[PDB]
Amino acid sequence: AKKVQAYVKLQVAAGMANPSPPVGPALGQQGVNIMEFCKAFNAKTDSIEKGLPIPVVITVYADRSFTFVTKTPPAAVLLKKAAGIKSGSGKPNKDKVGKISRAQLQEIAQTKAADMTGADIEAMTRSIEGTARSMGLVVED
Amino acid sequence: MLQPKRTKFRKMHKGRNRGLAQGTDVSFGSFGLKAVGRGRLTARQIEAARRAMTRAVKRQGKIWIRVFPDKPITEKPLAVRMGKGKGNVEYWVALIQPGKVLYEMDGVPEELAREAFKLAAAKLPIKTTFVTKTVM
Amino acid sequence: MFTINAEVRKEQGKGASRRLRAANKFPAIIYGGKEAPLAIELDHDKVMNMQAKAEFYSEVLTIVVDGKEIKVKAQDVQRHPYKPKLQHIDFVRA
Amino acid sequence: MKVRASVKKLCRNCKIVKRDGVIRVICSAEPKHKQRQG
RNA sequence: AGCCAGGAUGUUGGCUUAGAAGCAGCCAUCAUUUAAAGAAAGCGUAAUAGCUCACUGGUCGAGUCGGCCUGCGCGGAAGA
Ligand SMILES: [Mg+2]
Ligand SMILES: [Mg+2]
Ligand SMILES: [Mg+2]
Ligand SMILES: [Mg+2]
Ligand SMILES: [Zn+2]
Repeated sequence: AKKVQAYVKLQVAAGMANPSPPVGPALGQQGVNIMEFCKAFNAKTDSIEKGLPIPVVITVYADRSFTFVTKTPPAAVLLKKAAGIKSGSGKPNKDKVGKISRAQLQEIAQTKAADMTGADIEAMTRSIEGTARSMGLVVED
Repeated sequence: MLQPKRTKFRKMHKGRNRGLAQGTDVSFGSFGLKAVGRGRLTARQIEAARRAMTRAVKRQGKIWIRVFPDKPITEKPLAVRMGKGKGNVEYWVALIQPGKVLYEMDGVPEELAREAFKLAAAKLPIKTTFVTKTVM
Repeated sequence: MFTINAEVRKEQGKGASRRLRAANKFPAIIYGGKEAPLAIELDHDKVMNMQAKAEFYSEVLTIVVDGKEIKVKAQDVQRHPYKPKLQHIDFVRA
Repeated sequence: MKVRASVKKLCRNCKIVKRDGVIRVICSAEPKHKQRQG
């Protein structure tokens, strides 16, 4: 939290560490490694699950590798398994596509003790309510 | 393109286009494009403009066209003497006096109706101005 | 509440009304009631902006000719053929 | 530069100027916008 | 007007996405931290973006903005 000094995010899912197909060559280049992308990967990946996507810091000064404490899996990641489709768009607005509910995704994004906006926690409730409306589902609030 | 589907006679005396225009009020839509000058609009003219505006607004709102050709214009081709009969109708025009509302429109933002009319205007041989509907 | 000032017309017909408009006043008229109609002359700019507000055509306006106050409603306009301006107005004394 | 009867701002960085008797467009952002002879 | 700041969070936006993280794509155009900030302004990367903007704080200290009716001009205008 100072300025620009290393940080990116190009992955797929925590249940396959280091992937070469989607991100490939561009995950280790500037004091960052395509091999070491697993040690601090599983410093607490499996400790919870290998079924949720998560990007992370990098932080570099010229040192051998890089230190990058992590945080949340997004809230668009938790609409494939826990709140409907696995495609997402469908036909986003020609027809309502799919539906959800206020209870669904409440706790799934209320757990966020490492991200969110709204001292009032009912606020960052509706401040996750849209990563489901980004695919124009249906309001079963 | 516009033209009479049929007419009592093939050709008209050239005539003159004196006078001020009947049909001077935006009387069908919210906005109009009004003739400020005198002259002839030709069907291609009317149509070129009509397209211009229609596409500006896309499949939105509605349009009316107040003027309609009905005046047949003949010409003589090259390499022909004078006389030997009145020439052959080649196209149609509408006589436009100053004041004529030409096209009306509604179902769109004023600003858009302006843009749209600005564009159609450029296709027209005569000066025009933006007008608006009025009580009374 | 709409207040229009007006002299009466010392002369009439085409020549005079043209001369009026040339001078940025235009002619108008008042009638209805049992009184005779009144050949009126209004200043252009002032009456113009007034009639821009729709209320002008619905409200009862008050015309003012030498001191006296006439209560009227706009009955008809004759606008210019293509310019933002008025050529004539009918007022209904009501 | 582009020379012709109608000359116009094209970007927000366009500027219109008169130098001698001649309307010119001057763009700080895009050389293709530079006009003359308006 | 100018100069100093910020321009954020759902959200790297789900997305017929090979890769897009605003960006031809894809539809919607909703949402929270606020002074304000656009699933959107930009030249634009292999994707990050690096960097100015619409917007709103500070500064400054009195005018400023552009449509209407009009007079006279200007460019548009090359020939033996
Ligand atoms: Mg006479
Ligand atoms: Mg010189
Ligand atoms: Mg200022
Ligand atoms: Mg000239
Ligand atoms: Zn420019």
